[PDB]
Amino acid sequence: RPTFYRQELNKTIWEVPERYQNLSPVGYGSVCAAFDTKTGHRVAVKKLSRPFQSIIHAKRTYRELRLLKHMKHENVIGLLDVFTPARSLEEFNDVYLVTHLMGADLNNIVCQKLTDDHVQFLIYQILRGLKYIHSADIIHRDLKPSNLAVNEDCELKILDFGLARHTDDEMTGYVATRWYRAPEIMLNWMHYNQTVDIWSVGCIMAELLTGRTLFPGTDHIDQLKLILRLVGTPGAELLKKISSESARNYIQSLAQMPKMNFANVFIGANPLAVDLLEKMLVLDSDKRITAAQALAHAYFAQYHDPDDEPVADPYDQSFESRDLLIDEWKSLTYDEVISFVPPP
Ligand SMILES: N#CCC(=O)N1CCC(Cc2ccccc2)CC1
Ligand SMILES: [Cl-]
Ligand SMILES: [Cl-]
Ligand SMILES: [Cl-]
Ligand SMILES: [Cl-]
Ligand SMILES: [Cl-]
Ligand SMILES: [Mg+2]
Repeated sequence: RPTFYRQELNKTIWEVPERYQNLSPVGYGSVCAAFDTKTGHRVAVKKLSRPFQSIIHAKRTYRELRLLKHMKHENVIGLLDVFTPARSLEEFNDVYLVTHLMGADLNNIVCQKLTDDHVQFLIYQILRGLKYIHSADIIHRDLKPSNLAVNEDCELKILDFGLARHTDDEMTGYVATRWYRAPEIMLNWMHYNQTVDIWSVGCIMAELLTGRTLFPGTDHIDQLKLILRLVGTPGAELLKKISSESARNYIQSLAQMPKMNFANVFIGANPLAVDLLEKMLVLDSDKRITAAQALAHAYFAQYHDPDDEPVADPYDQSFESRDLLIDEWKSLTYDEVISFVPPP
């Protein structure tokens, strides 16, 4: 057990191992930047807020820790350390998580339009991380520019996985929290799968090429109209797959529209980028290109290396179907904290 020291930082008591120095607030939980004397990295340290205050909150704490312990990929957020000052389960109350310090997201780098070579490299890295995530049967569910960390060398990491249901008010109105969401999940058309993340990549790619949000709807229905104007109204094949009869009825109330010509929307763009966008932004989620397929698309010929695009170890999510008490979720979390093995 390392030696811990205490300090108060913006109305919060922090107790951390001596290896972490020069703590400075940067902003669920509270987050500080620090210097890790063991590895030489600048790191981000997150102290969880009220991790075991309800059943829902205890299960969410366990969910996040299981996920972060599993993700080991250059283009995905990973765990450098996890610790608690408690010396036993009976006194266990706080959880701290440590990862690399990531001070900028895709927004801060990019209302701006990038060169085609930058777009190739950034989207390639998102898809390389997604092939890894999807290989473990994980769905991110909330891909958007603010959830993509980028550094000075244009290197990218995916973070802030969907860990809980978003509130109804969070998704209301003219908000970027909804603009990158696949239509089938935005309107609850059907049981969704990993293809929802590819829709989000297409929205992000279009915005990097044009400098403009692709579907900036003022509400759910205005956004659906923007989407159907570009990709066309559904035919009977897709309508049958929409399980809600009321959502089916609404769609059939709309005047039919053909798919638009994407070369006349993304004027001047690389024709290979135009082709890839057509394969991502397909209304029927069964027919969208997968991450593994997209990495082999000719747009990425300068970066694609099939021997350097790894998959993940399998990931057991059976706990999601389990109903447990607060103290049981808390004891599972304690076990995962003390069994952590740091990376090389
Ligand atoms: N500067 C700044 C922000 C920053 O460095 N990033 C965004 C916030 C996350 C928080 C976090 C920490 C540990 C485990 C999971 C999540 C860290 C990376
Ligand atoms: Cl230490
Ligand atoms: Cl990381
Ligand atoms: Cl504690
Ligand atoms: Cl965003
Ligand atoms: Cl597992
Ligand atoms: Mg975020």
